[PDB]
Amino acid sequence: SVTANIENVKKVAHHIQKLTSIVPEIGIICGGVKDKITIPYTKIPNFPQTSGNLIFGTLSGRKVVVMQGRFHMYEGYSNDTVALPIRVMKLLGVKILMVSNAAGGLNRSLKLGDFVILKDHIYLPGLGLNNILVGPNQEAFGTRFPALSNAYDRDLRKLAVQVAEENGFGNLVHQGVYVMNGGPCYETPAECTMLLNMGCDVVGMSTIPEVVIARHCGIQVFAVSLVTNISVLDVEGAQRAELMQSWFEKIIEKLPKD
Amino acid sequence: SVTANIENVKKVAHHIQKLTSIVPEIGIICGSGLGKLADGVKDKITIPYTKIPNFPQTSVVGHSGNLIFGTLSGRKVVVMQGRFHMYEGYSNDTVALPIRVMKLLGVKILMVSNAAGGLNRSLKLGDFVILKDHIYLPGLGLNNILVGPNQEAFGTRFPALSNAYDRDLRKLAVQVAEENGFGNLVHQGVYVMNGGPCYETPAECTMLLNMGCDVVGMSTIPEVVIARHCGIQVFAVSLVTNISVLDVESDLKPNHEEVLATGAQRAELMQSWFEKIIEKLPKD
Amino acid sequence: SVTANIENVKKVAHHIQKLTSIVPEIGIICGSGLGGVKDKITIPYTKIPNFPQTSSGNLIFGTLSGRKVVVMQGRFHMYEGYSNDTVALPIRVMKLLGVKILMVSNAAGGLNRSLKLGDFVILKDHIYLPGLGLNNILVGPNQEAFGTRFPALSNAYDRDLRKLAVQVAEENGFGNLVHQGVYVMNGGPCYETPAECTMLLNMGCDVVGMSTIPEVVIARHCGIQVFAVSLVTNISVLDVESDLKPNHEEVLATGAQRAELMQSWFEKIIEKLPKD
Ligand SMILES: Nc1nc2c(ncn2[C@@H]2O[C@H](CO)[C@@H](O)[C@H]2O)c(=O)[nH]1
Ligand SMILES: Nc1nc2c(ncn2[C@@H]2O[C@H](CO)[C@@H](O)[C@H]2O)c(=O)[nH]1
Repeated sequence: SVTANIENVKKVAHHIQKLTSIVPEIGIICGGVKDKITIPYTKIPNFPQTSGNLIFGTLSGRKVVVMQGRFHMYEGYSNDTVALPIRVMKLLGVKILMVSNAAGGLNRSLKLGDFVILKDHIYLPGLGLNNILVGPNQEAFGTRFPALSNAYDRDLRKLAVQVAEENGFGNLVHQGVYVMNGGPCYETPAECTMLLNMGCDVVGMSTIPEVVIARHCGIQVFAVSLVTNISVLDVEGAQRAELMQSWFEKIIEKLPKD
Repeated sequence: SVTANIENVKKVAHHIQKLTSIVPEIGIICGSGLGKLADGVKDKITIPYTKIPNFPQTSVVGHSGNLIFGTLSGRKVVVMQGRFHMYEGYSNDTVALPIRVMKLLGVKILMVSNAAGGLNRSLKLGDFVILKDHIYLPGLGLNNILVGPNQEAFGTRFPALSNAYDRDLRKLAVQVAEENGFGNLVHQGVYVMNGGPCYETPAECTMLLNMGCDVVGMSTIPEVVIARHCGIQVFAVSLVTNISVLDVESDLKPNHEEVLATGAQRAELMQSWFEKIIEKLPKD
Repeated sequence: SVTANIENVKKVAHHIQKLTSIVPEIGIICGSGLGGVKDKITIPYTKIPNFPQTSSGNLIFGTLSGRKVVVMQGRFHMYEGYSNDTVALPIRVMKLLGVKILMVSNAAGGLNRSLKLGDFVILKDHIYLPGLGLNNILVGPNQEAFGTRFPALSNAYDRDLRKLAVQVAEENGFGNLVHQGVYVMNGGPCYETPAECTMLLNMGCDVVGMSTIPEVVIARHCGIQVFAVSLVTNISVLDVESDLKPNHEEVLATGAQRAELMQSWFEKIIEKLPKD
């Protein structure tokens, strides 16, 4: 709807900056914060509309902005719509984006409730000409052809694992390749088999577009899938929510800080 | 086009119900090989798409597709004569609307045929590949027919495609084929949709075959998705209208004429098969 | 964007034919490694009504290796947001202008592990990921004046042109740089992730790029013979642990470094094309 260029994103971010003094260093999109300011999307002009909230505050002694209310491609949201919040985070000061999502577990060693830290992704829609970055490149935010090298910051993944390991739930944590199915259908057994064989570990309908935008504008990304279902290969969340929440809090606690 | 939402679909459904007393229990999407089936419907009421306000318009070189009501083996059917292929540029709503209309009309089972290239090397020209599953390549991209606000009136936001190709219908179809002595023509496999309208390159065919795809076509899955989304049971058969070329060195090439020819040649048998499956469908 | 139908294409072709009497038999789409034509007129896209606009881009007519050529300087990439019609029109204009053979280069990532930087990979086939996923440039009403509703893509990359290309490279001392392979299109504009590259490699892809296939599909649709070469402007990184990453500036540098060789090759290829 509203082109996610520097002028429009600057407008939304400037507005939000009147609504709050909190300069978030960490962006959090969830698939508890202290001294919080809850800004409903409805309150934000030219900001995408789900009802969703942008929660600012402090988490493990860090300034965070939480996105409550997500914009999925399968809902029909445009590239710009989905990009805009992430680029706003950029202008607001977000240096690190932490994302959780629900995913089907393709990898046969995954179990319900497992955490699969994304170490890489296969952006099926992206490969198929539905990349969120298709269209004029917004040069203010990033380069025309972003590399997705170390897209899922290895250091953040290392830290997340350590945090999980140190807190006794290291057994739950895997790292894997997330493949995006544009959705909104769940994957057929044939699709899951194909996806597994493509070297995919978990499959979901979200996240990648945000990650691409985040990486495009230089926001480090941390992303974890919660395996909320085990993919069926042949045709013949609430639980782990507070664990994952605790995990995100603890990781943030140990995030480096300027 | 017009949104395949409940209001518009009701309008269309109601328009249709003014034009026929036939409450279809079975919807049939005339793909390759079914042209003759359409013609065999007893006591037809033929409703050109052009006579249905807000119904999607499609033509065969100028001639409007038709909705065909009547019976087939003693069962009330609506035959879609004229499908809306995504490669023609039809919208998700256009493709979805007729299936959702079928839902409101009383369709419980959707039978669809299509023409497909045989990726699976054991397939022969003229084989019937009952779809037991599919790989919705456009769907995996961001071109799933359900992309956009979900029409809650018709189904859930995230439909599972578990048993999309009803195993019981598949079993029945196989049994009917077996009983009638053409079981040997009958296979089951995975259909992968290539948005098209280009036939697959050999590299694409090799890739698709390695993905576990048995047949490849440009249709059907979106209809199936819409069908499943609204709880219509689906039976789908691919007619192997060509053997996919996996080798770039080959001089053989897919051409629609031969596809039509295989459809024409197998149409009688497929009609018979469908008619006989229909007669054995459970209940009434 | 104007529909790439016969009427609109004709109009464009005609306005162009006002600006030049060079009837091109060879269309060249410059990608990496291209960018010599003699007796040339440079027609900026800006001077051509309804012709797509890109940065201006030029339609260059003239003589190359004795043959009438039209060189498309300024390409239309799907990742830029260009429509099918926009990408198709110029190829269809070429067709009307008289083009028989389309020679196209591009920059691509080297997936095939035997590939080296600056290698040439003649496309012998492709995987049109956007095309499989309903983003085929031909989606929409078929333009019957140009081609059939369901084009086959067999011999899409003319085996004879490929043979000639390889022979020309061989005898001109650089056959060692020349491979043939499968090109996969990534809609882009992101470079592939390591997981994507690994998947693409495993799909049987040798090189990956964000271009070419749409034009090739349109060229084949209207019966233009196609020769296409990927310059391996970067070795795809399959390892997520690796520090190595693609870099457009390096991609550009590699292309330019090979441009002269690519030019020579294309020229010597055009040199050996059958003259009727
Ligand atoms: N993709 C693909 N579609 C086919 C093939 N054979 C028949 N078809 C179908 O039949 C028409 C083209 O012949 C299209 O509508 C396709 O859905 C094939 O080999 N590959
Ligand atoms: N998809 C893809 N395109 C590349 C690669 N290297 C060079 N290119 C091409 O060069 C430009 C970006 O470098 C795009 O237009 C691509 O088509 C690569 O590794 N992957």
